Amino acid sequence: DPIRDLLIWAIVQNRRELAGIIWAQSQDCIAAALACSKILKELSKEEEDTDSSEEMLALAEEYEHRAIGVFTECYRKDEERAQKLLTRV
Amino acid sequence: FHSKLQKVLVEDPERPACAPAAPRLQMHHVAQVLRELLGDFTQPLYPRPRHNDRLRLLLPVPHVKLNVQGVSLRSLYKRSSGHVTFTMDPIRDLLIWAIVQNRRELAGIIWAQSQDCIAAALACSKILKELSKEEEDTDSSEEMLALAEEYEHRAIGVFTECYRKDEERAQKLLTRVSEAWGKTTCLQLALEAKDMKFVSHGGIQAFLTKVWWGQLSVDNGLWRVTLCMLAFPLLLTGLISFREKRLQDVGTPAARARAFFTAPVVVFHLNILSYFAFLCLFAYVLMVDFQPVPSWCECAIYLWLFSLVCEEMRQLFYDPDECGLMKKAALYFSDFWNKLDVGAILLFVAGLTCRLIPATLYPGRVILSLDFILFCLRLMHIFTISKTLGPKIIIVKRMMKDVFFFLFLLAVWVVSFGVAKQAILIHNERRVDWLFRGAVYHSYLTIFGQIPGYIDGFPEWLTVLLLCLYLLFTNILLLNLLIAMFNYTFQQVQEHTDQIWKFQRHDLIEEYHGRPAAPPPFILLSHLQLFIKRVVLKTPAKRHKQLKNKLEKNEEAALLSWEIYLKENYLQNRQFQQKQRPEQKIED
Amino acid sequence: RLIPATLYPGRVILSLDFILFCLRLMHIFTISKTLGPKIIIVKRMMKDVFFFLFLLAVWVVSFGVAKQAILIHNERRVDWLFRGAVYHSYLTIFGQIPGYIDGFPEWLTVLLLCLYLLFTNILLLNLLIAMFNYTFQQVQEHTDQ
Ligand SMILES: [Ca+2]
Repeated sequence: DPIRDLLIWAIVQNRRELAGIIWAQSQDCIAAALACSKILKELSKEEEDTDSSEEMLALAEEYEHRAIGVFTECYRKDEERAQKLLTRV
Repeated sequence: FHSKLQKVLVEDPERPACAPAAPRLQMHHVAQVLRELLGDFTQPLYPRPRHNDRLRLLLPVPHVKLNVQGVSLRSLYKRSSGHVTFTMDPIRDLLIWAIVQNRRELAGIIWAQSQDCIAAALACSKILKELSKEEEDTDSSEEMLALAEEYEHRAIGVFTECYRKDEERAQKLLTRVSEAWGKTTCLQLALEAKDMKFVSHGGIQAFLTKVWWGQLSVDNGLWRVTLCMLAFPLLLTGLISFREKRLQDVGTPAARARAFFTAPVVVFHLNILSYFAFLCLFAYVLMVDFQPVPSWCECAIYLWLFSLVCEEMRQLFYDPDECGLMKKAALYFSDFWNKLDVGAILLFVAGLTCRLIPATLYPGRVILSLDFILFCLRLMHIFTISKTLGPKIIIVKRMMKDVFFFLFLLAVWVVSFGVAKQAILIHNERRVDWLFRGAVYHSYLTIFGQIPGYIDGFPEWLTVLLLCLYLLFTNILLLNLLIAMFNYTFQQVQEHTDQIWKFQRHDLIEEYHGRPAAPPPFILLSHLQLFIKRVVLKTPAKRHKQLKNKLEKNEEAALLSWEIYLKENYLQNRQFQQKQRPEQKIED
Repeated sequence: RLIPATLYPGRVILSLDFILFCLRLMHIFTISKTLGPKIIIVKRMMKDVFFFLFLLAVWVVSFGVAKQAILIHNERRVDWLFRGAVYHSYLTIFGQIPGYIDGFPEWLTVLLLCLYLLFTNILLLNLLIAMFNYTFQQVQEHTDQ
């Protein structure tokens, strides 16, 4: 599938628009955002050390905001399948 | 600034030139008004003597026929000394003129076309912070401090854009001498500007990390360098390898030893070793060798004590300049640590003299024992190395410097303990008071709480209940002061104690780096090389150990054009951000 | 203990291992609703002051040596057998100086021993509140995370 790997390609490249633009049509709604957040936080903790680390940490925790938003709207509806969602393989 | 100019013009005028006080505006007056705002910098563009003679150019002087006074090139005089078209460069001095005058626009307007991109901003920041700390005291000090730290923001911005491109020349940038700014390697001037954010901009971390390790690359751990240095042939085994071994530069074990010993980190752990070893040796020689005659252990402890005296000796001559020996050395030694440095030697000398005096044969040992506590202070004074304990050690340094007067408050207040408890019995001012108990001085307390009741076999308990309650009150009035003074600088320190850490690290290393690589066991070679060489010269002229480099003309121009180009890149980006904040939107 | 040289010291050595298990005692007790988050807080603070631990321990080494500077050391002597200086068990100087054999200057340096203890409260107890007071905001609601 293209989108799952294109998010991986775009996230390590550190932009605003492209990541969300690609995600807007992601088949895997929840796990891709979590994977992008993890990769991006690791890149934060590796090495930039000035002028970018805090901004792209804010972008990471924005991906956590957005994962919380999608989990909110999937807990709006269909609670049963909502809890079985949390074992996505 | 204008008041300072009037003062400097009235400090060194002459009588006949102009009546009230106005002989001329020369390099002298600007030179002093700068030297009161700087340290060891250079005097610009015309020293006094014959090669660049500006001595008597305030009265008529003899003409060419003597060829010794004036210009000695033109035989005509036109009531003027001439006109040099370009002094050195206009912008560097026009920033200096504008900054002391306290405006927003003009300083940046002039800087936008500065040839010297980085050093001029640092110099302006330093001068402006000194003017802040001198005297305005209301309505301006904080605003122009904000302007100063804005110049630090802007220096960080230009350093950002020069670390965007050409990393190699970017790190070699940080030794900018310019041959016109009082070189300062572009860092001594920077560190004199006190660098709130400047000393933590990434590239400077790489810089101070690669200069902290001389001939010592990556893949070395804090726990693993101790094994490398302690186990001496072990470095040649399959342990951590260096670029010398990687490039096969280790052709001789002697070469390996020379490369290792000259590493800066080696001398630090060496003085960590030798100082505690000398403390243990002092204990050993006090403990057994209580012989006034010079014995083996007596001379052994004399050796390293004399070596430490020689090191503090050398630091004391290096402290002042070539002319003022007493003044600035005493100014630096007015600090409590340096005063204790003097005291550690003076008390030892006094104790030795007292011990040689038959009156105090026995008290001499007790007096000499007290000097060890001073060395205990150096123990945690020098231990600014640990990654997590080190910043806390800077914190304890500053807090004890702050509560240096709470120390005396506590000590003087306690004087009302022994006197208050001893008010029951009659004093002995001209009596047999001394010999076994009297009241104060040093050793035989048996009232530690162990009152000697062994001879024994509504009212009376509560004032001695209130002795311990008054101790609880001591916890009230005094332990409160500790947390109180700590809780004034309690915010965002965990992340911004790194700035203070790096700053005292560099301040310490700037003068502690000029220490020989020869270990104390092998200090006799350096002694025979330099200490007997001293006497033939009035002033020691050894090569000064610094990280500065001499710049050639072609590399100077090739760099300077590059900083100018990246400065243009920074300026256009700057405009892009000045579009962004909503203030421009609202006035638009 | 099986070695005949340390038949008796083996029991003393084995007794020390119990303190390590004492650590697991409060390491595993992360269950209580209100004490549990505070136990995570104590876990992180002790992990942080793991080096203050060694600072405090090494600094104290200047207590017994400083008090014992009056008398001559015994490095190759009969030093051990009943008192010598350091290791484990027979302290009778808990403040109970054995004066039972007994029957302007001299009080204040041993006044300053307790004053120096107050100074220990100065240099060191400050570190506790100091390191705690760096993560002191909005924890009560965000220590749940
Ligand atoms: Ca001092």
